[PDB]
Amino acid sequence: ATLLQLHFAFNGPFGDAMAEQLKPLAESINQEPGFLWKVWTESEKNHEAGGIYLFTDEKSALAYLEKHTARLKNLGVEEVVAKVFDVNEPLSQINQ
Amino acid sequence: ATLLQLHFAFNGPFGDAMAEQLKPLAESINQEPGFLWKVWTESEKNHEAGGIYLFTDEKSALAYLEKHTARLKNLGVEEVVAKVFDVNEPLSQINQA
Repeated sequence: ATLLQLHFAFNGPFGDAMAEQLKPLAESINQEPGFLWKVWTESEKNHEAGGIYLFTDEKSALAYLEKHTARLKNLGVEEVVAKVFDVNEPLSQINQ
Repeated sequence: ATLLQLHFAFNGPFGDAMAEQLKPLAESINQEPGFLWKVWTESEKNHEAGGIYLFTDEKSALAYLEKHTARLKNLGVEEVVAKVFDVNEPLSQINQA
């Protein structure tokens, strides 16, 4: 299983205002191939936002990453800091 | 809830070898204050490793981050790339399913 972790500068709405504006966005992710779960990341004080995605395979993740970067440009996000890793299942199992 | 997102350079064991080797370390983490869960991340190809932790709050997260960054020096991890974020609970649930 691959874990996609990315964040970017963001001035946009935070907290509940963000949950409202980006609700359609969130729902569209559940329709992405190989998508397992995402934890939405945000930081008002540092003007950043992002997310931790978990895909079944690296190919599903890279595909999403490429697409979502293009998409993020419409929110005016010019640079996307991302990292794609493999998940060590045995250890992750121990930690919940 | 706070989310600690971190990773660093790494040559150490990977795959099952890492699972075997670091197993002690994993269960000692379930004992950390404010700790909820962790996803161990690794990339042998790029020689990197790290983890995604979810604590009950900033204080818990930062205290662990200070503790961990120090002991990581023993495995020869000079510097660590970290980020502390707040989680948007509503949206996360739409995608936690």
